[PDB]
Amino acid sequence: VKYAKESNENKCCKAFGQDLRVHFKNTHATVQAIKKDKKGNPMKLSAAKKFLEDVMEKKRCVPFRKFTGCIGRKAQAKEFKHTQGRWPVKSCKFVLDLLRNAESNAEMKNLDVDNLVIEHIQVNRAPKGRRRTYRAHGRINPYMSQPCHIEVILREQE
RNA sequence: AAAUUUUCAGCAAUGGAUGUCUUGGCUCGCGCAACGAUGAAGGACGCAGCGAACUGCGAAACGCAAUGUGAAUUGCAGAAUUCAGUGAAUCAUCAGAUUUCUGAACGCAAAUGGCACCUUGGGGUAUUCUCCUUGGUACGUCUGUUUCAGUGUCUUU
Repeated sequence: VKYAKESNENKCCKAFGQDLRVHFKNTHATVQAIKKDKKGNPMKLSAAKKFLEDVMEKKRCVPFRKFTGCIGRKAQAKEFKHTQGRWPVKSCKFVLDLLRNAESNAEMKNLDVDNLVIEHIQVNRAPKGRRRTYRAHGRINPYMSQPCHIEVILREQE
């Protein structure tokens, strides 16, 4: 529902997550790992499934580039030339569920599921959730959720 | 050189400004005189075929009678008759009725459907018994009525 991009289609497919109950800043990190390989090329879908299942096992890890403060330094992030990293599990679930739906949309358009490539994943922030936290002295403080919107667009390579 | 930070643009997000609306407000002017012991205003509790509220109404309960208009109401249901009609309507009008429990509130009361007595008509060893049932019994005050009280002023049998 209003994507950011739009292959003349035929050769491309898309999926949208309207308002998921996950952390925005953690989904932002997963999505930046999925988007490209170690070279500048766009990453294959079979690779990004095989990645996100391994991040749930805590064997591969997600590098946190943008939102750093204060994430503990792990050896698995040497993979990305970057000291900080982390295994955001619930974030990997919703992104796997979206790519699962994005491959399902490709199966109607009849193209190779084996040759698919991630053209464009993006996370937007979503409207906030309201809750109450009670402070000493009778003060009341907001506690708030940050759900996010996830676009995915795929296509064939060659 | 990536990454990060900052800047500029494009697309997306977040947010509800600007613009255009408006059965509402505000102000001025002009008419009218109509609450209540024949129970007012206000309160409480109910009532719709399927409603919580808001409007309406009171066990006749989003209404009944009458009159006018003359075919709907509507979210769904049903009713179809109500269709050249002594008649559809969340219609208009409104002169006839209903109008629970309250409240000035009135038998005593009251965080109580509490506690009395009189009374009508009927229901079950009885004039005194219990029961259902109809309507009563507050305060002040005027005119009249009836019954009284006072070695108040007088006659007197």
